[PDB]
Parts: sequence; C-alpha cells; structure tokens
Amino acid sequence: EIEEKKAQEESKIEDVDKILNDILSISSECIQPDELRVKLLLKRKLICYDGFEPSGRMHIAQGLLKSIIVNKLTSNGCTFIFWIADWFAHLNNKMSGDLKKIKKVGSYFIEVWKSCGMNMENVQFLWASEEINKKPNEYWSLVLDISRSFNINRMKRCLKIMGRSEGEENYCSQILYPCMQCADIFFLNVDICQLGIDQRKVNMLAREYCDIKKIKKKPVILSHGMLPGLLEGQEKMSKSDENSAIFMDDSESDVNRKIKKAYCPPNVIENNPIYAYAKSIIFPSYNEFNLVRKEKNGGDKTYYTLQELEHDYVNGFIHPLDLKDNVAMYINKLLQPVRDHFQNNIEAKNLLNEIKKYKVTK
Amino acid sequence: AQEESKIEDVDKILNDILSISSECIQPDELRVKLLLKRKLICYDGFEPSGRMHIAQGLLKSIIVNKLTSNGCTFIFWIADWFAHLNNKMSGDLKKIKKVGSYFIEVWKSCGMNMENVQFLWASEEINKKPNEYWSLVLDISRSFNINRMKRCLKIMGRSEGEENYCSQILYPCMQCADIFFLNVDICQLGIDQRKVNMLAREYCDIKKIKKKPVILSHGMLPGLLEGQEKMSKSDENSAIFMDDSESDVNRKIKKAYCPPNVIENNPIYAYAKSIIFPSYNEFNLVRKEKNGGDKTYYTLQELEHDYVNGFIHPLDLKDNVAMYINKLLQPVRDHFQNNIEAKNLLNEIKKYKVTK
Ligand SMILES: Nc1ncnc2c1ncn2[C@@H]1O[C@H](COP(=O)(O)OC(=O)[C@@H](N)Cc2ccc(O)cc2)[C@@H](O)[C@H]1O
Ligand SMILES: Nc1ncnc2c1ncn2[C@@H]1O[C@H](COP(=O)(O)OC(=O)[C@@H](N)Cc2ccc(O)cc2)[C@@H](O)[C@H]1O
Ligand SMILES: [Cl-]
Ligand SMILES: [Mg+2]
Ligand SMILES: [Mg+2]
Ligand SMILES: [Mg+2]
Repeated sequence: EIEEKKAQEESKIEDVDKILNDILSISSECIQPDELRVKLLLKRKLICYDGFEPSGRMHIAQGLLKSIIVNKLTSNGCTFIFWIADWFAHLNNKMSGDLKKIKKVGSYFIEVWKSCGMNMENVQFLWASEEINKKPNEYWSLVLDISRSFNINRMKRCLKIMGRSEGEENYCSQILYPCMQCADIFFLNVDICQLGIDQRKVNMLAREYCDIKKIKKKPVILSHGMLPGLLEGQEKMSKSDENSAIFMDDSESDVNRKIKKAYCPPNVIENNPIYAYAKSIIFPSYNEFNLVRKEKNGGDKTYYTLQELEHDYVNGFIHPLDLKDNVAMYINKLLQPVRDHFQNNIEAKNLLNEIKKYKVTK
Repeated sequence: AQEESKIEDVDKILNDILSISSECIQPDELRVKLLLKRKLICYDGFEPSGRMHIAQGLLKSIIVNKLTSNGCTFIFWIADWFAHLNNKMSGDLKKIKKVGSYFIEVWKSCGMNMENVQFLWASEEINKKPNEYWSLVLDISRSFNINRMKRCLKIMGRSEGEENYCSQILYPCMQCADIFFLNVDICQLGIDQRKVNMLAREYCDIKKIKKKPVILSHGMLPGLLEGQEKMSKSDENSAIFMDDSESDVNRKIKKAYCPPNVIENNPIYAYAKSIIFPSYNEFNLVRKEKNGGDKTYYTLQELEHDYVNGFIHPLDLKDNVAMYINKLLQPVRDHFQNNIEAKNLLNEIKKYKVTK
C-alpha cells in the first residue's frame, strides 16, 4: 500500500505538470507559473475570465483566437466567464454612449461565441450591468476601497486598458473605469485573469491591491499575446486601427480579399501577421498545418510541428502566396459555423443586420 | 390682488436669507424658487469623523430654522460612506455609524427636532436606488477632466500638496451626484464646499438640465487660535464641541485668540456676531462698573463700533461669549446627562481616535 500510494501521488504530479505546461502554451506571459501550479492543486475548478466592451463588430482575435484558449482551459478543469462589459463601454463613450446599442452588440457577441466551436459546458456569459446590480453594496464598496489604495498617477498607468493615453484629455471616467475593472477581478472571485497583454496593467494593480490588503489569494495573470493586424506594422488587430481586422462576419470573399493584400514578407516570420494567424489560430485548432498547393509549386505537405513550418518558411520552401492561400482557407473554414448560424437562424441574422447599421464611436 | 402679499413676503424672505448667508449663487434663481407653490428641498452634509463642533450645531440651527419655518424641508445628509472614503475614524464604518447616531442626538437637542428636518444616511439611501445613484456618478465622471475635479479637493479637506488618491476623484463625483439624487433645490453648505456645488451647476449646463440648484453658502466659523480661519476637528484645539462641558467651554474661550480692537479673524467676536447675536436678537455684555458696566447691544453695528474703539476689553467679551455658549448648549448637556442611552453613546465615541 506504500507503492500504490507512491504510484497514486506520482501520477498526480505528472498530470499537473502536463496541465500546467499546455495551459501555459496559450499564453504570452504568466504572472507566476508557480502560483498557477499551486492553484491547479485545488479539487475545485479554477475560475477564469476575459471581458469585452461591446463596441462594434467582433474581430477574429475575440472570436476565433478566444475559443482556442477557452477550449484549452475548460478541458483542463477551468470554468470560463465572458464578462459583457456594457457599463464599461458606456463609461468609455462607445456606441455613442448609447446603452441600448451597446447591449444589442453584447447580445450579438454572445450569438457569435455560441457558434464558435467552443465547448459551452463550463462557459458562462455574465453582463456587468446585471451582476453589479445584484450585489451593488459589495461591488461599489470594493470600487471605493481600491480608489483609496492607489494615487492618480499610478492609476493613469492603466489608461491602455481602455485604449486611452496620457496624450488625450483625461476625463475622471478614466480613473473610475480601471478602479471598476480591478474590482471585477475580486467581485467575480477570479482565479485566473485571462485577457490580452494590453490589459495587464490593471491585472498587476489587482495583485498589488492584494499585497496592500494582505490578501493571500492572488489572481494569476495568464495573458495571451496580441493577434496582429493585416498590414505591416499593425501590432494589434482592432476596430481602432483602420484596415487591420478580419471580422467574425466577414464573407468568404472578404477574408480572401483581406488575406491576399496582407503583409507577408518572404523568408521572414518576425512581424508577419499571416504567419501569426497560422501559428496562433490555425495550428492550435487543427494540431497540424496542412499546406495545400499546386504540383507546379511543390504539391501538398503536412506540418506536424511549428518548427517544421517555420523552417520551410524562412528558407523559401513555402512561398508567401502558398502561405496566404492556406491561411485564408483555414480562417474561412473556422468561420463556417458562425456563418451557418447567421444564415440559418433568422433572429440572429436580424440582429447582425441591426448592429451593422451602427456607428463605431470612440 | 393677493399676489402682492406673495411678492412682498418673498422679497423679505430673500433679504433675510442673503444677510445670514455668505453667498447665494443667483438671488434671482432663489427668488424664482421661493415663488414655487411647493416645499423646497435644502440640504447640508456631514462626514461622521469625530465630535461635532459648534459651527455644525449652534450655527447650523439658525439658518435651518429660518428655512424650514418658511415651508422648506432640510435634509441632514449623514455622509457615512464619504467619511470612510476619506479615511476618517480609521475607516471603521461601525465607528462612523456610531458618530452619525450621536450627530442626530445633538441635532435633535439643539433645535432640529422637527417635522421638516430629515436625517438621511448616505449608505442607506444610495443602496435603495444603486443603479440610479451610480449611473449618475459615472455620467458625472465622464463630463469633467481630472484637473477640473481636483479643483474640488477642498471639499474633503485635502490639497494638491499631499498625495492625491483616486478616492479624491471619486468622492467629488459622488458629492455632486448627491445633489441630483436627493432632488435638492438649495445646497446650504459651508463656503469650503462651493467648488463642487459649482460643478453641479456646470453639469446642468453640460447636460441641458434646466432645474439647477441654488448654492446658498454660509461663511466659515474661525478656530480658537490665531490664524485658524476655520474651526475643525483637523486643527487640534481649534474647536468648541457640542458636547463640551461648562468648564471645557470656559477653558477654551479663555485660551482663545481675541485681538484688541480687531474684528477680522477674531474668533471670539465671530462667535458673538454669528451665533449669539442672531440667537438672542441682542447681546447683553455683563461687566464691572469700572470697566464700563453692563450694556445691552441691540445692533451688530454698535457692538462692532465699541469693540473696534476699545470700549470692550477682550476679557469682558470672552467672559460673556463663554456664558452665552454655555447657555445655548444647556439643552444638549441636559440630553446627554439624562438620556442614559445618549450618555452611553457619547462616552463611546469620545474614545475614538480621529484620523485623516
Ligand atoms: N488584436 C487582439 N489580439 C488578441 N486579443 C485582443 C486583441 N484586441 C483585443 N483583445 C482582447 O479582447 C478582450 C476585449 O478587448 P477590449 O474590449 O478592448 O477590452 C477592454 O476594453 C477591457 N477594459 C474590457 C474589460 C472591462 C472590465 C473587466 O473586468 C475586464 C475587461 C481583452 O482581453 C483584449 O485584450
Ligand atoms: N468652521 C466651520 N464653519 C462653518 N461651517 C463649517 C465649519 N466646518 C465645517 N462646516 C460645515 O459643516 C458641514 C460638514 O462639514 P464636513 O463634514 O467637513 O463636510 C464634508 O466633508 C463634505 N464633503 C461632506 C458631504 C458629503 C456628501 C454631500 O452630498 C455633502 C456633504 C459642511 O457644510 C461644512 O462647510
Ligand atoms: Cl435604482
Ligand atoms: Mg495539391
Ligand atoms: Mg424630523
Ligand atoms: Mg456689572
């Protein structure tokens, strides 16, 4: 009974190390893998979350890239919260600060995520407005206590989380908003903040708040990297950077048109967004990269690892046009279930029609 | 023609109010208000951050009773969450609430036990309508930049000099929201609060709200010692407290600043002018014959002439101001000496360390 106990304990540590190692694989940065390892030792599921301003069409980093990450976590003992940050978009002047339009876009985001090929068993969609107003004393008390703990300058270091900067006129809303986002982490009892690296400053503020308050339960920051825009030098795909985005409602022709003229330098993967889509979206989705091409250009070839793919790209074995053509085809295939849903479901088709009539305000 | 009477009345009302007030942001709006066949809503707000000083009881009572007697409601906003946000009473909301309770006991025994006065708790009222309240706070924050809002630091007793926490941006957004949340017609606070009252009127113009609050600011009662332009818990030994005993009052007044011939920033004279003379409609100065003998003052003009000309020595003014303050505090003393439950409450809050 000492050797089966030993074999019971060994098998558990190997499981955790493998669970940790590929939870880390979706990530650009983890603020303490050792703390993540610790948290995966709990019997319970770990609460993870990301949050979204409903501010316009959804681009493929928020749908396609997101679902890969969420699927990895929910198949590894996590629960995942999508926080529909409607009050936040309103505070940040989005959708002309019209909350009815914001909530329409939020419903649209949920329709997208539900047809994204995410396993939904351990996924929840929570609306900021609804949840804050279920427990408004607890929530605003937290907001106020966070505001007392940090000075203004420190909080202005979080402007990037709302797409703002010191350069513009800074409204007091830009102090309230990061206090609220920080409060959300505690309000939602999050174990893992799982947002893009542009949100990291307010996730670090939350850890700092823990030290200030002598809270030992600190959230782990599991940041994912920025999916780049189509054009050279666009580090971040977004509605804000013109011509940078493929959207979740783009048609098969739109995707083909956008990929064709995207930046894809020969022999180079640094700052190459076509390669980035291959590496961050297609390869995790398919677990191989199957490069299809004409016999004239070398026929088809399957890449079973990312190193294989990189090697053949930098040495000119893969021409840019072959890389672009396959990336377009795989993005189109990954968007097929979303397209089907908005063609076959007339309520959802309606809703997409309504939200596309809106004006994208900043 | 009976609106003739209506207009004569209101004009008299307005003249009295402006005299006691230090500044009124638009008499003409206040006149329009006073000519609404409804009850106007007035308010003042207090952080429960320590013992109450005489500006907040004895002086407060004079303007409150003038407004309520004309049909107004006067809300005393017990700003418990604001005190916690402003780091008072060690941020112990339980102590803040006990202080708030003791405030109500003081106010009820110094002239505010009345139908037209409401004692409302900030925490309680915000949590009845939290979506409405916080939506306002957020929309106010969107409307003003950080520099504009830091111009309100004085309303919390803070300055640009010290470390400015984000709580000092949130607090004025919340105090501004209160004005609309409480449907206030007249903000009747000290002049140290005027920056955020002006922000509320600016918010109305930004939002095209035509119902704008009148700001009716009262002047600051000076502290006991030289150059303390404002009595406060903040300056130690600046304050006479509503719970001070007769020996405490006598001790503090004897020690106080009272420059001969000088009325400017002379706190002893300020207490005579702003509290005693309005409360009694006269000032009876008791003195020995060799020092000028007893004299009854029926106007502030004569009191000022006699003081500036050296007819009233500072010791005589002090002895009489102390007598009168003790007289005015007698109903408070009797309440806390007899109402054993108020007695126990005073004994507890006296034991609280005042924090900033
Ligand atoms: N190009 C890209 N590549 C990869 N990830 C991306 C890219 N663009 C955006 N994201 C990620 O999408 C999510 C939404 O983005 P956004 O709506 O801007 O978030 C905000 O405003 C946040 N303050 C919203 C918010 C509010 C409260 C709260 O408690 C949590 C969050 C974030 O995780 C972004 O990092
Ligand atoms: N020496 C003095 N002479 C004459 N009046 C004085 C003197 N000292 C203080 N007051 C006056 O007493 C009252 C309380 O004072 P405080 O508790 O400091 O107020 C604050 O902090 C206010 N932000 C509290 C507040 C919060 C929310 C809101 O919706 C309204 C108000 C104010 O009206 C002061 O002007
Ligand atoms: Cl409400
Ligand atoms: Mg082929
Ligand atoms: Mg009453
Ligand atoms: Mg005599």
